[PDB]
Amino acid sequence: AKEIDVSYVKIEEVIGAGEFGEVCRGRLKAPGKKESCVAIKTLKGGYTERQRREFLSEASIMGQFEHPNIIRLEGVVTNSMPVMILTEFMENGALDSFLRLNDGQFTVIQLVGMLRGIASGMRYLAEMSYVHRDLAARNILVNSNLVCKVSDFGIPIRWTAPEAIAFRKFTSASDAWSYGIVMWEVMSFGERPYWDMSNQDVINAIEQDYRLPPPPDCPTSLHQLMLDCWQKDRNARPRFPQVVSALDKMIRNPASLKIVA
Ligand SMILES: CCN1CCC(Nc2ccc3c(c2)/C(=C(\c2ccccc2)c2nc4cc(OC)ccc4[nH]2)C(=O)N3)CC1
Repeated sequence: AKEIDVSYVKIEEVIGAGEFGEVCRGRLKAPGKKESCVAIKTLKGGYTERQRREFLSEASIMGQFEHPNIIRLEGVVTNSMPVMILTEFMENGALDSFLRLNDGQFTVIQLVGMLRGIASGMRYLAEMSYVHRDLAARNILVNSNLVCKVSDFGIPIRWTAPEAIAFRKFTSASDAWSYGIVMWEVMSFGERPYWDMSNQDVINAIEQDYRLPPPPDCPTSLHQLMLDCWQKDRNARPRFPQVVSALDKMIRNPASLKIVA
């Protein structure tokens, strides 16, 4: 629905590499509108015709959404080559590597505001009956004001709920499990979940009631919220409306974030 003329894009600088090509920063400018900043995903010569429709599957599903915590589709370039998806440019890049860079350097309140934006984007996706399946801190992007936005549209054992591993039943409740792992990643400044362990070590521990402990300095009520998301029984996990309001309660009552083991 958003076919964009190729003379309207100036590619400026490579900034990353997604699974099927380079990712660049750039400028978009169409007649009658302001110039804006965009990220540009490309797919260069040499690919199948179902590989092309899977690249562009990202843009079709992404053009469905409109929410301040979901990355925006500016448009596509298909009628020519190279093929392109244009999205919103995100100054502080991926969330896990942004926090490792900034380790120990943001307040609990700021970290909670990140998690509340991600939960809000999750709450909106669940309301539209879209199940993400790949929620992880590496698929959340951060802009100049620290606003967090879910990307990656279109299995990661340690982010995935038990019943989704065993039976391939992927729901919003299994996304809630993945969300609790994102809480842990955020509160541990981008440490890798289950550090040392292998995928089968992780699965064996979970089935045997092991759960990631609180990160150093982590409020007790954030950890409980993680443990609520990690219940074996998928129907006892909080849904995302409940998650966002638990976090809102923390932000209005910041004396509850001072208490720790
Ligand atoms: C498998 C992981 N997923 C994560 C999201 C990727 N898609 C995507 C959509 C829109 C984007 C970026 C990346 C984006 C990036 C970025 C590019 C590639 C990987 C991860 C992030 C970006 N990286 C940056 C690094 C920077 O230096 C620290 C500054 C701004 C950056 N923006 C950016 O600004 N806007 C597809 C791959």
